[PDB]
Amino acid sequence: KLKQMIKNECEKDNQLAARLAKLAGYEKVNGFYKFVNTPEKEMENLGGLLKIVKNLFPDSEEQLLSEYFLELDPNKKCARQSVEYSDINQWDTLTDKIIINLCNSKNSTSQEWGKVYSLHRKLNKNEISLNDAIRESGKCKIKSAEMLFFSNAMLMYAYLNIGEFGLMKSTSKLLEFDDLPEGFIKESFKSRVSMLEANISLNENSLLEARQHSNRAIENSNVNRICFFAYLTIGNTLIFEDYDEAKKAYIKGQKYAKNPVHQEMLDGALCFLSNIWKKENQWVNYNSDNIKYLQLRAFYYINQGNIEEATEILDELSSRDQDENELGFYYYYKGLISQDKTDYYKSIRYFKKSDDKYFIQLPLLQLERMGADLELLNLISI
Amino acid sequence: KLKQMIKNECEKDNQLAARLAKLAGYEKVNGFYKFVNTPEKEMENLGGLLKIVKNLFPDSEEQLLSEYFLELDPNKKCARQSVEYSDINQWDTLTDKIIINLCNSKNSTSQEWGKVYSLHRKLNKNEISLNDAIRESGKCKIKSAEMLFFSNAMLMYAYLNIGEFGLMKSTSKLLEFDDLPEGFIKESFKSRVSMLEANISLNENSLLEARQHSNRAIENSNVNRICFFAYLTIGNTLIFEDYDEAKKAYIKGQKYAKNPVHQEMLDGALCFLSNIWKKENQWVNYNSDNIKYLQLRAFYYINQGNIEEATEILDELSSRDQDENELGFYYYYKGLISQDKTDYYKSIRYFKKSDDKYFIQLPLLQLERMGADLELLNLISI
Repeated sequence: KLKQMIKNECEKDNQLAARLAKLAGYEKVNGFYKFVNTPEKEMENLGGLLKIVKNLFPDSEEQLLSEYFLELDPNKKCARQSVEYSDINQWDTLTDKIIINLCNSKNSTSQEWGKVYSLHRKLNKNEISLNDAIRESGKCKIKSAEMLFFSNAMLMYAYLNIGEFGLMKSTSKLLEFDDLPEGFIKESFKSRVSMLEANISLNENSLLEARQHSNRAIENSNVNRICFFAYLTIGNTLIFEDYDEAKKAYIKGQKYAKNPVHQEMLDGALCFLSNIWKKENQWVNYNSDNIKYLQLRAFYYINQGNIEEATEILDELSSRDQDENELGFYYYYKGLISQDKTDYYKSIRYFKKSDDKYFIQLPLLQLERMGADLELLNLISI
Repeated sequence: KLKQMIKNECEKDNQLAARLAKLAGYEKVNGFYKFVNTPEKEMENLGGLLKIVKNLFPDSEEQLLSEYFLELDPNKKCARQSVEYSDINQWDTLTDKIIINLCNSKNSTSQEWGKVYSLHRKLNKNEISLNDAIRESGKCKIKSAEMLFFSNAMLMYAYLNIGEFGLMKSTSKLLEFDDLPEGFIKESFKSRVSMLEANISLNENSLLEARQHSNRAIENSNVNRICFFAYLTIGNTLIFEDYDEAKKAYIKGQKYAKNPVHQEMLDGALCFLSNIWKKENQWVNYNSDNIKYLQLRAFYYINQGNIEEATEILDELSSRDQDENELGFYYYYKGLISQDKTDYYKSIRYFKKSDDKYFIQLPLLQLERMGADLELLNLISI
């Protein structure tokens, strides 16, 4: 039991027991041990316990909490908190198990949370239509403020998945945080919306706004996923300004990457950065046929003059299903090889079609080096 | 009563009765008369009545039919046809009355039509949110193909009002025209969606597609508003290509401009077109100081050589509340006078802020003749 494991760690270190008891709000370690040893069905709120678990077992919280959450009473608030914490961490297996428990519950609020998060997950897997999710959300007769919030906030992820940034923005304008009571759920939702708006701002080349939202997410959250994508976003906002500061933010994201997917995203960010600034690149991915990491490897080859290998990778990519943004990068690299302006023109057209107001400067800058009118280039960028 | 009015026109002219019988789809005049003598409560299908009324009393069509539609049996097909005809003509009062009659009907299909059109009108009046309309449409028990079509098509209007052209597109991908039988309803829906698709094509600056959608709408509609705006769209797409073809489209739109607003739009379009191609045409005088009329006045002065009076009009407009698009035109004309590239840059920026991918050609064309790089200018236009 997680309860006894917390006490056993604290009994071996008096200062650790005192600081963790103080973090949970206790002056005496005995009341703290009683709190953490509360039977799972009798737990009232997860917030403090989640703080203790994250402080004590940072590398094993998914497993311990995977066992702990499944013992909560599905009819009560702790289980709903558990589904939100599980989903924000992207613990999909646990999240779906908890969703089943919440749906099979006798309590209407738990059933409502289970149905809304079930719709959220079906949208994540593209197993339901967005309008079908709106209608099904209408059939749930959503009563609680939280779910009234989340049944709308969840739409932002799908709109992001289809690149409908406008409908993201409008959706976020309907989110009234004042309708939410203070506590764990409201802070979690705050971190979510902070990250979403951070990526919205970065996509519009509003760097200060993106940094604001990212920093606020870091300040309100200790969830590894949130902080990882926050430092990833900050570093992304620094790509064309300062190599050392961008790299420093990226590296700050390292301690928050807990799976190889986020690790390869971070390595890819540093690989793109060092390719951009022609710095020492330790992050070339040689064990991937992912479109983006193949693109980054071809970029590295181009910088090192290995044009045949880069052109081989790009030839393989031409038969892959690259989306329009990936095609903007793709024709940027083809232009780096060919030095033909039409490739930079096509790169620009694909960055425009993907509504990317940030990385479109890649070909533009290259057009600027080749002696293009800087005013015309500035008109193209917007 | 509309029945006797038709017979009175045909009473003394057997040839008129024969061509009206042909127009209504009857081989023999006596079938036409039996149709026209049908009591409103006994009407099953509007058939050729709409063509007859439009041909005999085009200038009273709204009034007469308003008394006629309200006497129809709400349980029958001609009532649903009537709600569509009234709404596509934008006879809002009549439309809402028919919607009340359809909702209070005892026929399941009529109730469904009344509910769907009620949601559509609530969306027109901004009395319901888009997601609320999606949900309530989920509650409307929609079974008929037509309404299954219209419940989706009506969303395209709402998405158009918020400038969400992507969702528009996706929504139009869900329309099953094959589920609609031939007849008035399918023709009307085709005109609706064709105009909407024309708006999508204009937003993406797809001129050929815009023209083809406009032609489809023309082929499926005899409503003056739809045909007028379709020909206006065609002429607008032909402005920078062929003077004679654009003018031919506008002139075709002349016969459908029955209210002074449309007529003023068309005269302004012809004047603008002659100004673009620097052809001497005589000014149609209106009693207005609206922004676009004064802008046309300054343009005509610029082309006629009266540069000082054009500067006077532009000085007058500088104190007026010019829109961002209108500011694009404004600084375009100021560029024509000043020959300063900065005026054309401001015009470009205001056309981009107003999301105008078409008339942004005005400063671009001027920058091109001043020796600007053409491909860069093409990149500015997208």
